[PDB]
Amino acid sequence: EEEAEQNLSELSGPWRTVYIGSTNPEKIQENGPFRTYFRELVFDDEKGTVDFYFSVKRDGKWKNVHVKATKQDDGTYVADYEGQNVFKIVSLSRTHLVAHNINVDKHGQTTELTELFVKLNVEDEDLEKFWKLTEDKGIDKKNVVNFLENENHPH
Amino acid sequence: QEEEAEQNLSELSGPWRTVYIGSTNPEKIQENGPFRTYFRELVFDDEKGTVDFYFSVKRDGKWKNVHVKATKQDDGTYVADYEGQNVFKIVSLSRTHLVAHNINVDKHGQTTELTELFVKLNVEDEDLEKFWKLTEDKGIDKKNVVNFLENENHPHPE
Ligand SMILES: Nc1cccc2cc3ccccc3cc12
Ligand SMILES: Nc1cccc2cc3ccccc3cc12
Repeated sequence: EEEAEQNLSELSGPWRTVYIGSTNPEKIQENGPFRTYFRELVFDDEKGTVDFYFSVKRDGKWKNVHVKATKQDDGTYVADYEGQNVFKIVSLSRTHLVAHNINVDKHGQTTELTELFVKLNVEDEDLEKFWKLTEDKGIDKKNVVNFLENENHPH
Repeated sequence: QEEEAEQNLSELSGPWRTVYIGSTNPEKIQENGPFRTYFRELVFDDEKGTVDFYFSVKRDGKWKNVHVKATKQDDGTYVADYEGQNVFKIVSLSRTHLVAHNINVDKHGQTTELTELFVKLNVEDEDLEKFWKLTEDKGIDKKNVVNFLENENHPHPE
């Protein structure tokens, strides 16, 4: 029985959107800028940043977007995306993230959003079991597809 | 022989995702292949001894949502019809992962063995409650909350 040492950087990896609520429904409706499907998050303790990778449909077309947020002394984060954003992590653990975001768009309109995100955790022992079974069946490693990275890098 | 196994898999039902799929015949999982399956949901029924698979596959340049029902055998394996006949076994299973072995025989008698690793997206009640309270605190109407786990309009992996 063992578990990796808890580190903020250990939280980095594939994350998925569960729910997003908005004070302004138009922001999360079809073609809304905040109807975001998360792919990956990267936390950097040293730099005090969080890199967001997500997908959003715009003009009937899916787009991959990257946003870097920077931490402030008070602990909140600021990011530039469809206006200015100040977001706050309300709850965070190895498997979930609950956040509150305040957005002020290019017209001075303020929208507040809430979101619940979950992390996809792949444990070492499970990967080992998969590879052993795969080698037992005489399957060459080049004949294995990584579906998770495909989902993390869509088009 | 061996003795019966107490089967309580019902609680493992929910959203699941494909991590890796291996195959003895690469054609079956290459792009446009029948087993290049992106899982979405699994539902286990301990009373009927079945498992419902819900996944997406791209065929001839078009995305398809597929539903397959598998039935458990006395042997402990499950059988299901999909692009031929399939007999699969759960080699390792927990609240977070599933490692399985599947044997498929297509319409031409060709045998293909596949291995797979799937992961569950677990949403805890404690975290859901935190989200709902926060959402209520900010005066957001339940109608103004979008569910991204079970949504029709989603990005394409390829
Ligand atoms: N700061 C941000 C930048 C880009 C997208 C965001 C999407 C969010 C969704 C729910 C809650 C907070 C969010 C913050 C975001
Ligand atoms: N029963 C099934 C139906 C449809 C696709 C499957 C893809 C699989 C991939 C690896 C291991 C087992 C699998 C079973 C499958």
